[PDB]
Amino acid sequence: QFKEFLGTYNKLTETCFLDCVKDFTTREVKPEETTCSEHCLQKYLKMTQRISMRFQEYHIQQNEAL
Amino acid sequence: SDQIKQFKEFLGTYNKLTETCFLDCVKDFTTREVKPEETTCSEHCLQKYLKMTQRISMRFQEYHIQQNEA
Amino acid sequence: IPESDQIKQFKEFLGTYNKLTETCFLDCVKDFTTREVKPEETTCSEHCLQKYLKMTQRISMRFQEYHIQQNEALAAKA
Amino acid sequence: QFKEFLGTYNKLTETCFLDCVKDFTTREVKPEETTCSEHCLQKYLKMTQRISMRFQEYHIQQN
Amino acid sequence: QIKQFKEFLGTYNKLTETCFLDCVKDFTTREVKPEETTCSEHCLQKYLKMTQRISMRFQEYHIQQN
Amino acid sequence: RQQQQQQQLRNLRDFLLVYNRMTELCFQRCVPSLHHRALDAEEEACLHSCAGKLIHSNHRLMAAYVQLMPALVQRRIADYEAA
Amino acid sequence: DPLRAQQLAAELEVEMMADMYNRMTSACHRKCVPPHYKEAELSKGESVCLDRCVSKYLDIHERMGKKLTELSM
Amino acid sequence: PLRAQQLAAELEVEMMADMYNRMTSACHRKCVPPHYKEAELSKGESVCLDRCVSKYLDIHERMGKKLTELSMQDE
Amino acid sequence: PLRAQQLAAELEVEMMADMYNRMTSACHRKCVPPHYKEAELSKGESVCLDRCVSKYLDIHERMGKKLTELSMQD
Amino acid sequence: AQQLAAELEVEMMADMYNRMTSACHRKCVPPHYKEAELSKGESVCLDRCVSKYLDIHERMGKKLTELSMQDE
Amino acid sequence: AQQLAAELEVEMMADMYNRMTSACHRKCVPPHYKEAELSKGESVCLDRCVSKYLDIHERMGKKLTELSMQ
Amino acid sequence: AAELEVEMMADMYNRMTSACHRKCVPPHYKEAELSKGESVCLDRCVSKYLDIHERMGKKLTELS
Amino acid sequence: PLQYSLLLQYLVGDKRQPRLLEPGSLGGIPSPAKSEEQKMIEKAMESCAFKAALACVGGFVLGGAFGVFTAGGQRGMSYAKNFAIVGAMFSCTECLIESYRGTSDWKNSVISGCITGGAIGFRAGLKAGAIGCGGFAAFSAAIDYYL
Amino acid sequence: VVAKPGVWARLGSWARALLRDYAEACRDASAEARAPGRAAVYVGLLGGAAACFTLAPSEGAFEEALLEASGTLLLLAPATRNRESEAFVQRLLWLRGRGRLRYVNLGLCSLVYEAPFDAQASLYQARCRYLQPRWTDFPGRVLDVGFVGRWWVLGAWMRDCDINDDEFLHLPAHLRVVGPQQLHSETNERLFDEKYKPVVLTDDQVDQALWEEQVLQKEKKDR
Amino acid sequence: TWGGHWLYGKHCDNLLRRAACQEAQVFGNQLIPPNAQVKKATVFLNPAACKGKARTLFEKNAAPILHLSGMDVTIVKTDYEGQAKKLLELMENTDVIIVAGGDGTLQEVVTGVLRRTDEATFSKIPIGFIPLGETSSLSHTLFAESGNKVQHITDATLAIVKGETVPLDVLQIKGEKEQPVFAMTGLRWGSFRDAGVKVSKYWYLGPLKIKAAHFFSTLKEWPQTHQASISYTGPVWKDVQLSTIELSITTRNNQLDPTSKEDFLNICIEPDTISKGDFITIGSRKVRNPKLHVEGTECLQASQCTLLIPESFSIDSEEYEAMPVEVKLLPRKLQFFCDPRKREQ
Ligand SMILES: CCCCCCCC/C=C\CCCCCCCC(=O)O[C@H](COC(=O)CCCCCCC/C=C/CCCCCCCC)COP(=O)(O)OCCN
Repeated sequence: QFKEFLGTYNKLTETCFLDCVKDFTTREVKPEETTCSEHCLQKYLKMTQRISMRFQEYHIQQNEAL
Repeated sequence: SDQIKQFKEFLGTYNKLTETCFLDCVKDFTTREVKPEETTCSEHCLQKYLKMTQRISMRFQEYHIQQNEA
Repeated sequence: IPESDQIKQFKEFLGTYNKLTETCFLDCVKDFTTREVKPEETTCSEHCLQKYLKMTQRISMRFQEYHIQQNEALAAKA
Repeated sequence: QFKEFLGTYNKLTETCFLDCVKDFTTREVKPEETTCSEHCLQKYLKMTQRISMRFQEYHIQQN
Repeated sequence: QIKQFKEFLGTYNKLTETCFLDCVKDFTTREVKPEETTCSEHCLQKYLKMTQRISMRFQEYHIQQN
Repeated sequence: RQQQQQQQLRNLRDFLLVYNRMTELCFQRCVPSLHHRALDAEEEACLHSCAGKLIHSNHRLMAAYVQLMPALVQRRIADYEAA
Repeated sequence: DPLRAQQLAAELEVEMMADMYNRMTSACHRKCVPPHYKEAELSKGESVCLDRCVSKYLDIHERMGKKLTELSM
Repeated sequence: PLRAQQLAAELEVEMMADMYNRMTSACHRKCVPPHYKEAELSKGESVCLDRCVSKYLDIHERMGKKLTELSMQDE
Repeated sequence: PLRAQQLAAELEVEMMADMYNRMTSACHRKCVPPHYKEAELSKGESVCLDRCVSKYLDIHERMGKKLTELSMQD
Repeated sequence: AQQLAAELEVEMMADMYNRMTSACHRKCVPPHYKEAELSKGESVCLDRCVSKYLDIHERMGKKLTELSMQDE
Repeated sequence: AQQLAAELEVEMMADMYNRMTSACHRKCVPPHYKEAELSKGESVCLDRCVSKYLDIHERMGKKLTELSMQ
Repeated sequence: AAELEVEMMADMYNRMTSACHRKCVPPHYKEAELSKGESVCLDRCVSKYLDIHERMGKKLTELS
Repeated sequence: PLQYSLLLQYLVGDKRQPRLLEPGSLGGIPSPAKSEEQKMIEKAMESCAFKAALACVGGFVLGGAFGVFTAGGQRGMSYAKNFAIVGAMFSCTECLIESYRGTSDWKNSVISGCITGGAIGFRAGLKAGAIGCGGFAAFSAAIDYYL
Repeated sequence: VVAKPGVWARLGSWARALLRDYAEACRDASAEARAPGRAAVYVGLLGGAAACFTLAPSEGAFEEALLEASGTLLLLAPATRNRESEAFVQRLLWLRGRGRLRYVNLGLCSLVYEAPFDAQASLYQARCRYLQPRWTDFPGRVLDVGFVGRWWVLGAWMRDCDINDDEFLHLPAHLRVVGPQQLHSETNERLFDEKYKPVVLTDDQVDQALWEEQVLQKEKKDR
Repeated sequence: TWGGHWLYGKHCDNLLRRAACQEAQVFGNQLIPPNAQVKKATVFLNPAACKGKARTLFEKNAAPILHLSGMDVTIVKTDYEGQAKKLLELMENTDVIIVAGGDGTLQEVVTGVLRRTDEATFSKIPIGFIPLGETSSLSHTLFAESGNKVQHITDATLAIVKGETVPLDVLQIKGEKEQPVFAMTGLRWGSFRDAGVKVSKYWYLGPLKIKAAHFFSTLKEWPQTHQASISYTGPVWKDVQLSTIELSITTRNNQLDPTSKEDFLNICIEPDTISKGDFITIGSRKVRNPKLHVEGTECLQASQCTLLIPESFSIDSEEYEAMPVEVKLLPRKLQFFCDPRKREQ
């Protein structure tokens, strides 16, 4: 669990950074970067939630067909 | 004598298979020969029905034993 | 003992008699507006009967032909 | 001696799936995607076999 | 020991692939060309400088942080 | 006694036959789609209805049949006597 | 000899009568108590057919008896 | 007496066989199509059969009970 | 395998009777609609049976072969 | 023994979960990141990616255990 | 067994470190290799990479712990 | 230690596998088996990969 | 040990031996004992060659009576032979159609009627059959309700 | 014998006349070909015959299609099943449990309508000619039609069974469009792969001047 | 232009049939226990009642509505009249009775019923009426006035299902020798009766028969007057001898529906001065509306009377041999079925 949590937390920083940084002349980030950081998070999380839901559904189904 | 009645049940279900697969997938009453496109149904229907019956019996015994313990 | 050999035939005749009455009744009778049996609803029954009998006859004839043919083939395989 | 096998299983599933199916219009796989899966399985297996052979071809000269 | 060897081996087998596919393009013969040997040398030096730089900056951050 | 035992045994037999037939029929026409593995209200209502209706039907038919049959068996034995 | 055989015939008659009762139930139900399944009590048109089907089935079970006693004399 | 219980058990067994031979045929016409293009049970069937059986027996017991009580209140 | 052949005789007569009944019912279901205007069988309904019997016995033998095959593969 | 098989299975399930996540994110979700909520078409594409991937996974596992004794 | 969690955490910190190294390498270390001389613009782009990645890392840790407790 | 080197070599093999997969064959998958133009893929991939691996371990042990 | 793979062979298999059965040992109603010389008689009576000949002679007599009625000769003979020809064609046609489809339904009659009408029209003129089909089809359709 | 030979000669003359008529018909067909309308007529007739040949039979086709769509719907979870489709199919299957379903095969089509009672019913409440449904209401009691091949309604309601638009109402209007470009996964792959691109450097001089001034500021603060 | 109206009428009649059958269905889908018993019925039908065009009319327009209403409806067919009388004498117990036809078969049935030697309980059996005849006398005081030909009969037979009831009075007239004879509306004796009788004989011309029956009956002789004596009584036995063209002894027509105090017969003695001219024009109307009287006639109220005629009259459109008779009223002796709207009145 904790491992899953930290792993997704590390993956998500990576993806969101790699996704929403297109200015590399400066030292500091503009608020748009914060807007991304806040949107990427919730979106990725809803995504992972739906995926886990469908996976658990399939799992109990396959466990119900023995 | 028990094995004998077992084989009798076997023959009974075999007649049942015959009739069922027949009624289900034998339609064109034009020629006197088994159409090649429906003599494969038979082959399928046979094992389909066998597996169906096995699954049914499995669930039936599972349920009856779930009851017997309680 | 030898009565059983014919008892079974008689009992099967009764069984098919009931099993056939049921069918002729299901197919012919369609008018429950009178406790009396209309004329159509009994000639239809007689026809159901005679047709079933003539069908069974043809069935047995063809089956016996098939069986003797297959048995001749088997005996010739020897 | 068995974990690597399931690793290859997962990896080749990922490869075949990612490289053929691109419609997502219907929930059920089309026959074309079944052909994809078959061909991808066969090709990846032949590739792995050849990889193993050419890799033992390194140990024959290294040992 | 091993607490510091894993990272070295990882660097090694990562630079292997990260440089094997930058300049090794022509596939007709069974031997490397000097354009690939010097290429790999530059890969080595540049990647090592890059990694040591990244580590130095990470430590600099951690210092300026606490 | 053994005669009465055989008779009550036969009665139990046809009773259970009716029970089986009733199960089969009420399930064949009060359970169209099985998507949930569990029985819901409307289907339980269909069951209550089918069962009560069928039992009442059977009572009525037994009454009428026991009214009539004696005449028919009497006709049967009379024709046999004539033969 | 014919006494014992006549007895067995009466036994078979009882069995036939039970079989016919069961088939009558089946048919007179399938034929005039159709599936609406909203009330457990019988309606009126039904309670009438249920009384007619019997007298209309027993006439056939007898006509057919005469006919088959003729043919399979 | 012994023969009585023997025959009672035999008859219960025969009735169980009847119910089995009715349940198989009822679930067949409700889960299995006549398609028979395949030759082995798919998922849809292997599920619908379990679900038909987990319902037919429920009905069986429910009707047994309601029927015995209805026949008792009748008389 | 001799007592086997005796048992075979017995089960053979029995199963043949059963199959005769099944075939009667099935050929009735398929080759004879419920009209019953006249007694004499129509022309088509007199050949449809000669076609049902054979299409049924061939089925029977095919199932027998396939079933022996599956059984030996226990 | 049993514990080893359990660890094997749970590990090979976590791996496929991660991989299916990566994929269905590769294929359905676009990288725009302007509204912190999913659309409908993509919330469908996700379910369909999962179903298809699982079907393929079972199918390939079967067709590959086939080639476990047939390759002997 | 909390020190076990702590060494897990430092392992995850190391994995994040390597991930970000690879990320910035792909981001602003073009695939030319014509000169092993690490360029100045890239020399500072690396600083920017690390700084921004760590800023986002801590912001996400904060916001996500807030989400979880929520 | 040496077993760690063994699993290291295993990971390196697993790595080169995908390293050459894309280089050799495109994502067409129209045919269910290798052509000849690609039958020379791997005897070249692995050869050059191992050459580079060794010549790189050389420069790595250099500083060691 | 029953060895199901072997009892099946003895029951259904080339290893089976000949069997001597009785007609009545199986089946509800024992088929009445029948002479082995009448079954071919019925086969001939039902075979639609006989029915086609019946239609031939019936249409012959019909055309004869029609020519007898219309005059009040020679035209009667032509009408008789023509009616006989068309009837012998129609009967055998519908018989073959039925024996093919196996079912007795109005489709057979309408098809045979359209066939005869189109054939006659084409013998006279192709454009004529295109309407003789529909004409005789409606005729043989209404004949069923008159039947 | 001479009379029989004469009759045979007359039959031969009639056969010759029939052959001449056939030749005239062939010439007329050639003239029609010289003048393509006849080709269009032949094409229309071939299409009609093809439709009649591959027409949808209820007994097998409808049973199979219904009993297969039911299976498809079983697997899905109650959270993802288009309510209307499930209801329509439960309807069609609650009738078929009874005998309410009827079927008819035309020459180019085939329908499936429902009756208010089964076919074995011999009541008078069902047989009365003055309670049966009116002619004009037949189309109002038809369910599924097979035009040429398979059934053209079952599929239509079974096309989007998985999607459930009930819980997608927490959204503005411009999130409900599900046009197909959003499912064919070709562009998304490109956009995802084009996330790691070597970034260009153009302002190195001014950027480094800013970094230098920044370290000078840091130095000033240290003092 | 002409056939279209015919088709439209057929359509509307089918519509009405369908609607009434729906209502009857509503009355038939009603629950009942199994031990309970159903309300039986017995139908007497004279096929040759209107013109022989009754069998079909009844089988079409009312039989359904009897079969849907949930009642064991046994149908009988009266070949001739004595058949009906004997049958009804040997009839068993039931719950209702129904009669399809003109007042003739109705009178025959009421005779067979109340003549029943041993039953004053049949007078409790609610009978029903169905006017298959072109014209009826009761229908005016028992049903809706009229719509089409079929709406009347439909509503009438539907009132039976409705399960209403109405007490009605009859009158018994005794032949000194012949068995008694009962009737609901009344008897008539004289010229107008002969006219109404002979109109059928003059079937060659439809327009003139409605008047020429009377016309030609005049050309035999105008003074078709006949005399007889009566001894009547009030609701003490005073006699009156008199000669007329026609005499009608009938029941009331208005106060049968509402409540009042008196229970009295109604009589109508006719003068004999009318001219042939006024005779034709008035008989032509009377044959279609026998309720009215010619003019200024005498209609005194009574309860019981007796007729002494010097050496053939009709009772509710049924011919009978004339003789001296004793006539008496039975008040509210029978129970019929009325539309509920009329019951409200
Ligand atoms: C525009 C005004 C002019 C009118 C012209 C006539 C048009 C006719 C169109 C059809 C009318 C609909 C009525 C159909 C018949 C109703 C009869 C009925 O009751 O239905 C079935 C009979 O079944 C049928 O045969 C159905 C009728 C199918 C009609 C087929 C005609 C084909 C015409 C297709 C029209 C499409 C229009 C498109 C034009 C295309 C041209 C390029 C009864 O079955 P039962 O066994 O009684 O079961 C009920 C138990 N309670």
